Amino acid sequence: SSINPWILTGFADAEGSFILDIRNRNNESNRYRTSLRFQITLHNKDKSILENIQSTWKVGKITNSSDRAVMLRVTRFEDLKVIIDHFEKYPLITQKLGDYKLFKQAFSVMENKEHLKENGIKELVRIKAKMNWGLNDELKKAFPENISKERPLINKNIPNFKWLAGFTAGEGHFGVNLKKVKGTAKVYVGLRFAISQHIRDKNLMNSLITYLGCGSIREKNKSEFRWLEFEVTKFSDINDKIIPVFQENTLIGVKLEDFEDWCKVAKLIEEKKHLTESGLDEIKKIKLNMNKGRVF
DNA sequence: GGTGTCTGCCTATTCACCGATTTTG
DNA sequence: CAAAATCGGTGAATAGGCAGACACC
Ligand SMILES: [Ca+2]
Ligand SMILES: [Ca+2]
Repeated sequence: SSINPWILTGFADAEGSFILDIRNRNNESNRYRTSLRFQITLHNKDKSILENIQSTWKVGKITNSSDRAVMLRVTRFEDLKVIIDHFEKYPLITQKLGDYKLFKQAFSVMENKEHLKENGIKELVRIKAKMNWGLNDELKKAFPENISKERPLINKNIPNFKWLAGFTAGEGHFGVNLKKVKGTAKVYVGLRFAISQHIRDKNLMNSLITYLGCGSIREKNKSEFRWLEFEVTKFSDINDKIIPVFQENTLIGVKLEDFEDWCKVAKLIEEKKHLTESGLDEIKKIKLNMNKGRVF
């Protein structure tokens, strides 16, 4: 019930969020309410993860995000110390670290209770401007000053495989590809491991090829949006390098079940039963019940 | 009677996921 | 030939967010 600290950090870099909110109290101008919060949104299927986090930090409350999503939110200021203490001993790796540093800075402003002053609000506004989506339209109208939006870029290395397990449990992918040969009935099995991330962490993505000794970064795109995908398709790399890593460092959530099914198919290929008409039908049945196909 | 804490509810997109074709040893 | 590399997607679980009730200093 108490997830490993480095697995938790890796998952946080994938799903976590450090939020600084600045709003008007009772729709009154020149009177701003400021508050900090940490939150992680997951599908209802992985609500157990959020509860495991809730047992590790002993803070936060889980509520419904939507009809298919729950979210763990830490809104108590005193409880935010638990979050800060954690990420000081197990630091973030992605560009979210920059958000955390800005998050901690706002914490100090609020801890000194300077957020109840004019100059304190002006400081938090400048902090929020570099956090996440930055200042909204209404906030930008209230503070038309040329505030710096940019932040110092984060360039860190993977601390350990325990972090990687948490990060992969969040953004990894274990897929089975049935390359159906056209003009025939024969189908070949290819295993597919993937880790997707925005282009803003390109440096960290490229390090995956070295840290795992395999795979290649694929620059993918949708409309005008772009991201990267670390992909391993060679069975030797998957069976000898990829799989043993996540056998050592266990995954969390429903994706663990996909990995277990993923290894079950790997064993069949390892025994060359994937070429068997019987073994392929078995693979076809396993594939149908993993990932998006999994309904139970 | 102000501020902090909590929750219902929302939107844009960064993901996870997908089948298939072409290249290579 | 079978595997590996490569292509070309896209629905949605995300990653942040908006607004206000209200317990409490
Ligand atoms: Ca992410
Ligand atoms: Ca995820």
